[PDB]
Amino acid sequence: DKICIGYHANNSTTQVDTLLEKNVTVTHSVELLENQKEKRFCKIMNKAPLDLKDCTIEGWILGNPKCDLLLGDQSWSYIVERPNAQNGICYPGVLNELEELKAFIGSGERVERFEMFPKSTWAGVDTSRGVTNACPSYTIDSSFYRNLVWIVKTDSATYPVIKGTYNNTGTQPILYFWGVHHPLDTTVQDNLYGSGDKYVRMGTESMNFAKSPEIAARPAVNGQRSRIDYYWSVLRPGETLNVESNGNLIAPWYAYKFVSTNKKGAVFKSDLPIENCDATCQTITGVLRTNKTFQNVSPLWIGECPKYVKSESLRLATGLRNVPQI
Amino acid sequence: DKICIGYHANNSTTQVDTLLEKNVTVTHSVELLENQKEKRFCKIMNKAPLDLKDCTIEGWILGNPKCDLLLGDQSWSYIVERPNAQNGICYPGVLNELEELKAFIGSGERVERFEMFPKSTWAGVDTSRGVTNACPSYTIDSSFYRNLVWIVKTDSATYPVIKGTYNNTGTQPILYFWGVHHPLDTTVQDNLYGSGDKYVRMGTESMNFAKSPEIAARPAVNGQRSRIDYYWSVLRPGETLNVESNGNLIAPWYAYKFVSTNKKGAVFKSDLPIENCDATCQTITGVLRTNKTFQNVSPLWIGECPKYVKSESLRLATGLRNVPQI
Amino acid sequence: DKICIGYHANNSTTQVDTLLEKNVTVTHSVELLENQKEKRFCKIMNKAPLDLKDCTIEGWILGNPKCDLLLGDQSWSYIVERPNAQNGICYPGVLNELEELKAFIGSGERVERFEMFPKSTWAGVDTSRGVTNACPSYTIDSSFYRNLVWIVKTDSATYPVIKGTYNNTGTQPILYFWGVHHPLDTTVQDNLYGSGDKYVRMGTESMNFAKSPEIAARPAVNGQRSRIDYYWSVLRPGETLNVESNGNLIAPWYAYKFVSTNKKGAVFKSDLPIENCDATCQTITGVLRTNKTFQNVSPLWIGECPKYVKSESLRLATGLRNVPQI
Amino acid sequence: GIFGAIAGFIEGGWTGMIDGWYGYHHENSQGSGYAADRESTQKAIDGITNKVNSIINKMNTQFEAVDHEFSNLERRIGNLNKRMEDGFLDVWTYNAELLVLLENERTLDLHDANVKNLYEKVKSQLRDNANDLGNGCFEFWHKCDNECMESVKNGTYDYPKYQKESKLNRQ
Amino acid sequence: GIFGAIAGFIEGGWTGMIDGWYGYHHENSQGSGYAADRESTQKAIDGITNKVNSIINKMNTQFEAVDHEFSNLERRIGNLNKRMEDGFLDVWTYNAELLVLLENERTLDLHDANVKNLYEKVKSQLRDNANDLGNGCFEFWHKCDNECMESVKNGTYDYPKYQKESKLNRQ
Amino acid sequence: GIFGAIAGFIEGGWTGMIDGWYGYHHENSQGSGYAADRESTQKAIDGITNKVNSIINKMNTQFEAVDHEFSNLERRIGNLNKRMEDGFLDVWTYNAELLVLLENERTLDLHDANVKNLYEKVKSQLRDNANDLGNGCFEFWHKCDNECMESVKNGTYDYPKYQKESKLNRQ
Ligand SMILES: *[C@@H]1O[C@H](CO)[C@@H](O[C@@H]2O[C@H](CO)[C@@H](O[C@@H]3O[C@H](CO[C@H]4O[C@H](CO)[C@@H](O)[C@H](O)[C@@H]4O)[C@@H](O)[C@H](O[C@H]4O[C@H](CO)[C@@H](O)[C@H](O)[C@@H]4O)[C@@H]3O)[C@H](O)[C@H]2NC(C)=O)[C@H](O[C@H]2O[C@@H](C)[C@@H](O)[C@@H](O)[C@@H]2O)[C@H]1NC(C)=O
Ligand SMILES: *[C@@H]1O[C@H](CO)[C@@H](O[C@@H]2O[C@H](CO)[C@@H](O[C@@H]3O[C@H](CO[C@H]4O[C@H](CO)[C@@H](O)[C@H](O)[C@@H]4O)[C@@H](O)[C@H](O[C@H]4O[C@H](CO)[C@@H](O)[C@H](O)[C@@H]4O)[C@@H]3O)[C@H](O)[C@H]2NC(C)=O)[C@H](O[C@H]2O[C@@H](C)[C@@H](O)[C@@H](O)[C@@H]2O)[C@H]1NC(C)=O
Ligand SMILES: *[C@@H]1O[C@H](CO)[C@@H](O[C@@H]2O[C@H](CO)[C@@H](O[C@@H]3O[C@H](CO[C@H]4O[C@H](CO)[C@@H](O)[C@H](O)[C@@H]4O)[C@@H](O)[C@H](O[C@H]4O[C@H](CO)[C@@H](O)[C@H](O)[C@@H]4O)[C@@H]3O)[C@H](O)[C@H]2NC(C)=O)[C@H](O[C@H]2O[C@@H](C)[C@@H](O)[C@@H](O)[C@@H]2O)[C@H]1NC(C)=O
Ligand SMILES: *[C@@H]1O[C@H](CO)[C@@H](O)[C@H](O)[C@H]1NC(C)=O
Ligand SMILES: *[C@@H]1O[C@H](CO)[C@@H](O)[C@H](O)[C@H]1NC(C)=O
Ligand SMILES: *[C@@H]1O[C@H](CO)[C@@H](O)[C@H](O)[C@H]1NC(C)=O
Ligand SMILES: *[C@@H]1O[C@H](CO)[C@@H](O)[C@H](O)[C@H]1NC(C)=O
Ligand SMILES: *[C@@H]1O[C@H](CO)[C@@H](O)[C@H](O)[C@H]1NC(C)=O
Ligand SMILES: *[C@@H]1O[C@H](CO)[C@@H](O)[C@H](O)[C@H]1NC(C)=O
Ligand SMILES: *[C@@H]1O[C@H](CO)[C@@H](O)[C@H](O)[C@H]1NC(C)=O
Ligand SMILES: *[C@@H]1O[C@H](CO)[C@@H](O)[C@H](O)[C@H]1NC(C)=O
Ligand SMILES: *[C@@H]1O[C@H](CO)[C@@H](O)[C@H](O)[C@H]1NC(C)=O
Ligand SMILES: *[C@@H]1O[C@H](CO)[C@@H](O)[C@H](O)[C@H]1NC(C)=O
Ligand SMILES: *[C@@H]1O[C@H](CO)[C@@H](O)[C@H](O)[C@H]1NC(C)=O
Ligand SMILES: *[C@@H]1O[C@H](CO)[C@@H](O)[C@H](O)[C@H]1NC(C)=O
Repeated sequence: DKICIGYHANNSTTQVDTLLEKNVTVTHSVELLENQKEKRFCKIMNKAPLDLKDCTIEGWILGNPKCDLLLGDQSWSYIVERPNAQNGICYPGVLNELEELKAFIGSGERVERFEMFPKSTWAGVDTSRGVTNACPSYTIDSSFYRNLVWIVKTDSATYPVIKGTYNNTGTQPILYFWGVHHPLDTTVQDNLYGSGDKYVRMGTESMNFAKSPEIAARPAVNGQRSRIDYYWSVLRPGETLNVESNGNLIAPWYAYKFVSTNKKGAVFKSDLPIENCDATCQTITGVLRTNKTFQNVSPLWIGECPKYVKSESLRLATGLRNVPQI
Repeated sequence: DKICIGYHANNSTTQVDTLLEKNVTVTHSVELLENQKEKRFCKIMNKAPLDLKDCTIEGWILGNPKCDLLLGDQSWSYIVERPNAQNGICYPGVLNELEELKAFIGSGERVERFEMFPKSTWAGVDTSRGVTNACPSYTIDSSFYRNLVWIVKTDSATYPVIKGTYNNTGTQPILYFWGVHHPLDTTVQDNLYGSGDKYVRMGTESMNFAKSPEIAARPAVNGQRSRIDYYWSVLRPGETLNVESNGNLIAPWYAYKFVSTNKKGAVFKSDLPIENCDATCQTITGVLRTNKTFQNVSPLWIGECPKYVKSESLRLATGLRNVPQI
Repeated sequence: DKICIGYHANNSTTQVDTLLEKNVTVTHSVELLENQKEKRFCKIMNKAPLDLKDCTIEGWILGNPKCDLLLGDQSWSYIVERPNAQNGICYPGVLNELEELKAFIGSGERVERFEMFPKSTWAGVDTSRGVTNACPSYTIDSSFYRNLVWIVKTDSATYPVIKGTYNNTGTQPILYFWGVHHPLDTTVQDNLYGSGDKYVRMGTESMNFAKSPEIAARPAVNGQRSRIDYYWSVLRPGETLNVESNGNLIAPWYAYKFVSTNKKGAVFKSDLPIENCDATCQTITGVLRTNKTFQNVSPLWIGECPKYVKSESLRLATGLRNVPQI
Repeated sequence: GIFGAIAGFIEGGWTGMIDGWYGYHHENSQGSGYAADRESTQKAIDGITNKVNSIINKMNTQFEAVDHEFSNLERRIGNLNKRMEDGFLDVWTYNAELLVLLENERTLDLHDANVKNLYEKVKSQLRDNANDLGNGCFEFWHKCDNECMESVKNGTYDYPKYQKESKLNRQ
Repeated sequence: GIFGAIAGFIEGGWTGMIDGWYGYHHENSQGSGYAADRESTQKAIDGITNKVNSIINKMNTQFEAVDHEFSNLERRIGNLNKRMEDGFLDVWTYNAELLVLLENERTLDLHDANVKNLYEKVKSQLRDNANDLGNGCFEFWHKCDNECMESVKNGTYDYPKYQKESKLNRQ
Repeated sequence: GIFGAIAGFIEGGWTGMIDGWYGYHHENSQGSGYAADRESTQKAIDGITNKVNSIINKMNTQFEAVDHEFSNLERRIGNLNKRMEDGFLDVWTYNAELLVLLENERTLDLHDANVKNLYEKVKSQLRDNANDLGNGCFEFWHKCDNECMESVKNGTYDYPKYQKESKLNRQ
């Protein structure tokens, strides 16, 4: 008659590591790290991402004539920008504070396009001719940004002082754009805007802006040796913008009602496909469907995701050392 | 005849958590986290804070006419700024590098106000009329910053080139301010400063400054559609400042001898009361009197404070598991 | 007849600390922290550092006439700058984006000096007289930066529009410099560059630059009350630079083919000697030859170094408690 | 092992005992069988589960890298952001990996101790009424039926009841 | 428990013993009383105190958040500062909370082991001159007066002195 | 000690035993000598070595401070960089120092447990054929020659072989 004391064994070959020993086979264990992803973009909280497709961020909110697909109101859980996207700034020049602009846009979930300054606003000048073959539409060879108006003189006259004003009476901030043209030579300057010192000055309660044309011949880009200095700003609720220029003004035409997001914002630069699907965790390199605590897919994500680490595996022993007999 | 081996028990109901078990009652334990605060500001190393009261940082060091209470020499262990403080920049405009200025001031413990450029310095022009109803004093309707001089032309004349210089022969850096006025129209420009291209140029061994007036009509703030561009700089010991302008100059009048602090600097934005009391640890949300290692009151503080964590409680077991009988 | 069970003891006096006990003598232990250094600079991967000696970074790549020792091609594993180095910017003025320039240079391992714009490039003006006693050579009293050309008018004439262009057809980025002169008075302006509004304008596919002279009398530095605004930029492979000015131009003459480093870059500011020696780990305060995991010498280093901590000692027990008898 | 039971004086585990981590194997006239000790197994399950849940809860925050961009003249703040993000990545990778190695060592020791303590619990009741074979097995000096066996497992074994019978058979 | 003594084969603690963490309860002709083992209690107090002081010393640095402000065109560096400050906050909160849970488990085990070792220390001296009841109590086979008791507590118990008396009474 | 062996019931170490961490000292007609237990010593060496290598591997990343400079108008990002670099410095200094203190405590306990388990391993084979002196020493009730000794050390000691001889001499 006998009684023996002992412990569980099974057919597990799953191993763990300890400070004292590597490759210890244990009867029970749990993997805390997730290495699997769905290589695609899905909806986040049943809200679809915004695919910019062949347009870049600049091309999209500036209203590049080939980005009419995106033109107008948008809502997004996050933004997907394609790496080889061709439609950005078409007429050569610098969009100033570009990185801050991208950070701002990323912090939003919705934009509403409206007309901020109708062409009627600019009294003694021509709004008809602001086109260039540097900025072709799909159907026509020479066009311009949908949100801007390139203003030149009436057929025969001298460029006068033009003025415009917008009072923001709504509850949302307004993202708007404008520009200053810099002709390659004094001839083009005199041709388009006439003669004399020219200025573009804009101001609000919290902002002042003043720029003069800087004339010089720079290397040709998209067939243009001239340049435009693009600018952006945000008109706060209750604030008023005053526009004053006697020439060289790329005027604000359409702007955006901007809805800032409560959550974390994201802009993913990726070639991955956007499919019809839901997700709670969206990584730049794919979707994670897991309850695991750790993840080694990517540190860049939106939604509720596991913690990113460099580890290949994080397996906790729960059972004991597996010593099956014989 | 018997002897038994055993362990301490008592009437403790204090509990701890372990990796293996929650709510374990132990005979002895120590709480390492401090959650209690005195909701007030006290002195730090027997040095009192500076209450800006109804004035903001800008209003204080610019010398806003309603901040005369603060005007002159100050010493502080830290700075308290009230959230609803009304007296800032009275005449509309931007104080440039505002955030860097705030960071600099915060790193100080004392300022000494002195006259850097007496009005005698500006030879052929009028220092009498630099007032505005945008900047009212308490007793009078139209005044100006105590540290600046708004310079306009003598009653009938043309604005000449004015010059001023200050050699810093002391052992302390000097915080000083100046400005450039931007009239809303050419009329006000011609009225105040006369006609012709105007400039404000300033320079030291390590600094160059050059600005021209930018004339345009911006939205009315404090009854003004004009603007001033405020600037600040620090004149190092041994350095000399040269002032040169033919108009639109808001000139430096009074400046500050600046004493940088050895310790950590702080600017608290709070409504909490400053009382007659001492403290070794001052949090933005109150005073901590504790020897505990951890604290969950606030990450923002000055003096010797416990480490901030998000935890509600950090209690270490010192005694053993409490198992009282029966 | 007896058998006893027991444990090792020896003559070790080496001690460790534990959570429960300090100064525990153990039979065997390992020190993980390295506190020893060779106070000198050695080669890293058999590549020697660059000693700037009596020249600063500015003096070196601007081509200060007293830095001819450094002039030309350089390769380096890292850069050593001496604290009291006297040869920097000789003609007073600000090198703009100095900190970004230093960060960029640090990320390189090699520069190749070539002539970017020969003096022949500037047609109707004089390249002969660009010298100053503010910038003495070793052998002559009045010289100028080897990489720049101070351009003034021909003996009797008016300063015309000069133009230059460089197409970067190579596979490497090009670091180049230029400047804008700011005379102390209108007399010097008219003397050197003649009369009329002057400009310096430069542009590439990705860069625009425009500056006008700002005339004012600033404190004398190296016998000069005038100033030069120095600038730098990087011409990417495939990009073209266009130079256009009607005066006040300090023109780019020589530039650098820039090789960016794969590894981590370093600029050490130190008085330590560079000797003939190799190292795998180079600290700003010396060389570390060790296989130890931790180090308390310095957080600033290049090559493969141990982790920096504040600890005096990190000794792990390996053996057991040493209890020798009697 | 630290407590010397698992892979110790008890050389191996029982594949035959599938209902618990720790337990018994008995032999008597009614045959032989495996039985898990329900109390010690459940105590271990609750503890280990608490440990796992506690580790998961402490790891329940995330450091978030950003997609923010930096221009050519923002190399410094750009590199500042990179070193920071890599910095916390290295810290948390360290925290996770070290914690797993440490806890795995301690978890296995926990099981070892539980087996040892269960053995001690039985040894204590049986006293000299049984023979300790050194391999975790006890040979009774008396007939131990199913209820006698069960009394050992649940701690109510009656030593005086079987004393003289064991006494006679032992000596 | 890991060492099986506290809330183990010694089911509960003694509220009657107020002068130490570990100790004894004796019974003889002069009556009964509690007495703390001074050596083991003091060793534990020094160790636990050293642990607390060590934890406090390692936590003796502070990460300092700043009141610095950022403009509308400084969203990136502003958010960089926030993520950093929150980053170290999460690290230290983790460090503190995990350390407390780990050390509490280990502290309690320490006490458990000390009780077990004290028991073993007494069992070793007494040998067969006493009867082990299994609950941490020993019944002497001989008369053990106050000095006999004290000799057990301080480790100088004389086994041969009481051997034959115990021998006679036992068998 | 936690397992009560090192500086415990075995009061001190043996300077005479130089070939291992744990082992034996025997006495018989052929004289006396020290011998290391090769199995337990090697198991400990492998474990401790694994621990050291594991700690070294987890510490195998470095946070890199930079020599980057900041102007007078970059006080904020300058101070941001400093607090970050000091931040990770404090974290890693904490990580290293705490880990060393924790592991040292645990390493010493490991050795303590190994000595205890080795003692238990011998006690188990010898049974009543030897007398336990309480100091880690066993006095045989029978003549134990060199091969008898070696059988104890390597676990093959034959209890029935020496039983009656021990039986006679004991009683
Ligand atoms: C740990 O494990 C033991 C072993 O299984 C268990 O003890 C047994 O418990 C069962 C049920 O409680 C007992 O069965 C009853 O026994 C009584 C006693 O009569 C006999 O007593 C002894 C037993 O050795 C014999 O020598 C006598 O000659 C008798 O045969 C018996 O009267 C009764 O029969 C009537 O009662 C029933 C209600 O219980 C009724 O429904 C039925 O119709 C009958 O009219 C049962 O046959 C069994 O005898 C126990 N064995 C021993 C050796 O004592 C433990 O369960 C108890 O243990 C006590 C100490 C407590 O802890 C309680 O939890 C249980 O009552 C078990 N304990 C635990 C905690 O799991
Ligand atoms: C651990 O606890 C034990 C028990 O209390 C303690 O041993 C006792 O110590 C006291 C004081 O040292 C002893 O009292 C003296 O005893 C001597 C011996 O005479 C008797 O011896 C035995 C005792 O069993 C009897 O059989 C004899 O018939 C005698 O009665 C006695 O001469 C003496 O009286 C004179 O000496 C005094 C100076 O000590 C003097 O002041 C006085 O006026 C008298 O002229 C004392 O009465 C007591 O006998 C001890 N008990 C036993 C059983 O031995 C341990 O203290 C000692 O232990 C030794 C081993 C060392 O460790 C020392 O620390 C102590 O001296 C105690 N040890 C520890 C470490 O705490
Ligand atoms: C643990 O340590 C023990 C003690 O040293 C060791 O056991 C001894 O092993 C050696 C070599 O294997 C034995 O030596 C041979 O013994 C045989 C048996 O004859 C005698 O048997 C008993 C011993 O007590 C006596 O009572 C008899 O009267 C005999 O004298 C003997 O025939 C032989 O001589 C011939 O064989 C040689 C080949 O081995 C040959 O080369 C030679 O020329 C001779 O013709 C040896 O003299 C010794 O007897 C053992 N001692 C005892 C008490 O048994 C263990 O080594 C073995 O243990 C077994 C259990 C396994 O684990 C194997 O590893 C070993 O074979 C040692 N074990 C370990 C694991 O280290
Ligand atoms: C263990 O046995 C089961 C039998 O149901 C089966 O899953 C397989 O044969 C084994 N599993 C593993 C993971 O080895
Ligand atoms: C041991 O460790 C490594 C890591 O997986 C590998 O070489 C091997 O598959 C592991 N298992 C065994 C049984 O060797
Ligand atoms: C630079 O040279 C390349 C050589 O093929 C030429 O294609 C390119 O047009 C040139 N760039 C300019 C701006 O002329
Ligand atoms: C995670 O999911 C798996 C599979 O559904 C499940 O077995 C496990 O219990 C889950 N873990 C938790 C903590 O809920
Ligand atoms: C324990 O008893 C004391 C009696 O002096 C008293 O503080 C109270 O009744 C109890 N304290 C706690 C904390 O339970
Ligand atoms: C158990 O844990 C939580 C945390 O305080 C709470 O519900 C309760 O008060 C604790 N104590 C008891 C005895 O449940
Ligand atoms: C904007 O409209 C509101 C409407 O009440 C008015 O009060 C405010 O004065 C307007 N702003 C300007 C600058 O006219
Ligand atoms: C902290 O203060 C309390 C109350 O004064 C005191 O009991 C405790 O011992 C102190 N802790 C230390 C480490 O001094
Ligand atoms: C130990 O003894 C050796 C003898 O060879 C010698 O190194 C010295 O006397 C002692 N070493 C130390 C470190 O104490
Ligand atoms: C004990 O600790 C400190 C640290 O080194 C020192 O005072 C002393 O040298 C150490 N050793 C001894 C034996 O006191
Ligand atoms: C400032 O005063 C000192 C006094 O010795 C003098 O040496 C220095 O030249 C002065 N600076 C200027 C710019 O005149
Ligand atoms: C480090 O170097 C020392 C001296 O050469 C050597 O004893 C030690 O084993 C080395 N450590 C490792 C991990 O190789």
